[PDB]
Amino acid sequence: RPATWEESEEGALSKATKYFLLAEMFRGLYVVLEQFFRAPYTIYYPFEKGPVSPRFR
Amino acid sequence: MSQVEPGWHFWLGYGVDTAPCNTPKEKLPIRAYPYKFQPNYTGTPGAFVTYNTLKPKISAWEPVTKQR
Repeated sequence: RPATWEESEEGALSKATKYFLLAEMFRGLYVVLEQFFRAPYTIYYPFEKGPVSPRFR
Repeated sequence: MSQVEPGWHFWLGYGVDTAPCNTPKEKLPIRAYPYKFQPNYTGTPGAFVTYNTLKPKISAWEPVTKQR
């Protein structure tokens, strides 16, 4: 059976701090901020070609 | 991209490790004619035109008259 509100380990203050301070939103924000500081994948096409296997047609 | 030579085109695209300067003469194909290298001429007046490689399928009669 799904738990009621009273049988929860989190306090109301602890849960609602995550509510009004947007916790997991900031976590997902920090993910793509980490991605700002890494190496892109783009190759420059008429100067650099992508993969070739000999089987290609 | 069409201006790069065929044996080099496979190397720039990471098909072969050894460039066509450093391949042996065994992997050089033997030919009996000279090489030309036309890149691509689309829009240029030297574009390819297609045509019939063979003559029409059923011939007609070339007329000769006869004095009876």
